[PDB]
Amino acid sequence: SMTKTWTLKKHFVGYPTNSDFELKTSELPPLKNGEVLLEALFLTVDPYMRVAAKRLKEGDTMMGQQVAKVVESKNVALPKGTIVLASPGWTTHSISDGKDLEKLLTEWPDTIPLSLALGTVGMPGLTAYFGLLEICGVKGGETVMVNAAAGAVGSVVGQIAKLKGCKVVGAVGSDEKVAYLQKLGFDVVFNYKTVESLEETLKKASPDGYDCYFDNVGGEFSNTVIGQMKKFGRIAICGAISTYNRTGPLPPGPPPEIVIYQELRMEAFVVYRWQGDARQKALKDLLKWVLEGKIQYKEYIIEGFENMPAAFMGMLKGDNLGKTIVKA
Amino acid sequence: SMTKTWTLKKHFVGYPTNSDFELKTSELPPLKNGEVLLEALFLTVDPYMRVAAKRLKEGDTMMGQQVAKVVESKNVALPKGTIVLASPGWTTHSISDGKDLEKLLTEWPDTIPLSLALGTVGMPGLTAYFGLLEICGVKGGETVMVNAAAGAVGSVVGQIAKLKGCKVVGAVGSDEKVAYLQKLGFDVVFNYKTVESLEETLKKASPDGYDCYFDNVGGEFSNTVIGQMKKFGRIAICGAISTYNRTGPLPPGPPPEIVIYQELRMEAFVVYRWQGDARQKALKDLLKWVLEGKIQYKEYIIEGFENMPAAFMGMLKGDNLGKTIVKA
Ligand SMILES: [Cl-]
Ligand SMILES: [Cl-]
Ligand SMILES: [Cl-]
Ligand SMILES: [Cl-]
Ligand SMILES: [Cl-]
Ligand SMILES: [Cl-]
Ligand SMILES: [Cl-]
Ligand SMILES: [Cl-]
Ligand SMILES: [Cl-]
Ligand SMILES: [Cl-]
Repeated sequence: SMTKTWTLKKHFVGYPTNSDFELKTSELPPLKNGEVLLEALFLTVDPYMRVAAKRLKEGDTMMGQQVAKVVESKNVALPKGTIVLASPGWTTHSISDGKDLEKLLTEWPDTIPLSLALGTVGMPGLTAYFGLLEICGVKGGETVMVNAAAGAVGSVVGQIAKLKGCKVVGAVGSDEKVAYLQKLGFDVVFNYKTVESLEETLKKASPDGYDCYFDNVGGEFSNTVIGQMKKFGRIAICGAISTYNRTGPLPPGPPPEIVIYQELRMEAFVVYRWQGDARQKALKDLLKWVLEGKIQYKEYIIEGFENMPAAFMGMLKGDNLGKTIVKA
Repeated sequence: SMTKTWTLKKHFVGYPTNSDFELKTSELPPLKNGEVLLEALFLTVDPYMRVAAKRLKEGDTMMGQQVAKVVESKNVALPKGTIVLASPGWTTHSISDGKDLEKLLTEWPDTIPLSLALGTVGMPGLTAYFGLLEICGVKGGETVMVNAAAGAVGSVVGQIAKLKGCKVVGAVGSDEKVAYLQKLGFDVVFNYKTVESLEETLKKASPDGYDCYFDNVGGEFSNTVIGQMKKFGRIAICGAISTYNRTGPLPPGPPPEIVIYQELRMEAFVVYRWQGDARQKALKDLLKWVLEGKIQYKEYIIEGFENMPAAFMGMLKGDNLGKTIVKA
């Protein structure tokens, strides 16, 4: 029994590079009672991994989630054939004792792709859902600003806000991505890389200002948004992608007189806070809404486990339209 | 009747200097029916005036609150001799229609100075009260970080926090202020100017982190504190005084990966949000606590209305121990 695994050969300095990763082949032990051998079917790459990777030692396996098939079982809860979510990292095969795994929703249809369990009806959809519904606390009627809005979190956020009856303003890094989010029914979408002035564009997009800001990117982009927040505006801090790969100091912060005069609430959050019933209800909603056509999905599938570092690097550069997913 | 008024001659570049202010003498109109003539007894200077003054046109009067006596009345609610809070700016005499004024508390004793109405039992005490009890929402048993902690706002925050059963860690700018706050019963107090490393002082002062941070200073000081916040820690953003007089770009914002990881809540506030009964219950709670000795106060009184800019500059530059009042 053999496995292939991507390790961190070297801590990243700015953007990752091929030389910071190393593929190692390895013999997997035999199964003890209560254990299963899992075969990776679909592996995800996500922005957080740029950040989570600083917590690793050189030689450690890259963290990450997958959809795996149980190929060998000594666990009666999980027979051969069973499909599960698992986070053994960037690895083709892994041994699990059962207790770190998740079967899919019972009601899960054959008419949707299994890899949605890693996207829209998985962790990024849950991030959108809870960030928007619990942290921004949108009610309906509100004007929501969402950035990295063609990203896996962003695009779900906007689609949930539309079906709660909000105006949604979305910012995007490419013109393919602009067209895509207009198909999905966002009120105003623009390419931030091409606009002459973010300030003027955001002003023309909601002259009123923004009730809510779902922030994925941070930096000077967020400083500009903060200057057009309505009084008692709410900000959900989900990520700061524009900062993860920097080589210098952080940009200036939110201009503090504006934050104070406007009495803003900013609250940061991580998806994993919500477990139990709250989480299962959220998943079931994301499933409902997908099947009703209220949330549309798109995937960028890269064939082959050899191509994972490239998938990650591509996603980080903004090269891909859809959730990046490696088939394997 | 004449008045003297301090105007903004020139917009401040970094700190103010004397030449940015101009004293003018002006004749006042006779009173119409329902109006009163106010003579200033005590005027305040406050950090926010540095920020607010950026919104003035040159020639404009400096903004600010005072304790004033009604010396001429055509208003039956406000007979000669009545003491009021008023905000005509930095002027010795002004005219009111009476509807923008505030009489002192009914139960206001002779055994305290009138000028506490501009400080501890006034705007800065209210700032502390609501920032701490509503925004930080301290319940008791929590460790509170307060900066500019021997200032008008910070010293009250610390004393209310003590009396609600919190550990209080205060940062201060002089060793006289360190001494003073230790007499007031703060748990840890230090001089942020003398300490070798802020990071390490905060780490020894609360090994377990900070539940709440009442933030008056902002900038790099705050970035260091954020690195020490407990998970789900609460920041009340009240001011950012370290930035008001700063001549360059703003310093690096708070490090987003830590904010997100710790799921921090930051909320900005202005005192004038709380009005009506809530505001009155707070003024009565503050005055009660003063009489009981649970809140001590220190004033730095400066004689003469012509000394008001120097007073302001001395306040901004950390010159003084106690609330800066001009008699006036
Ligand atoms: Cl078993
Ligand atoms: Cl099988
Ligand atoms: Cl995007
Ligand atoms: Cl963007
Ligand atoms: Cl993605
Ligand atoms: Cl009258
Ligand atoms: Cl009189
Ligand atoms: Cl300080
Ligand atoms: Cl101080
Ligand atoms: Cl003061």
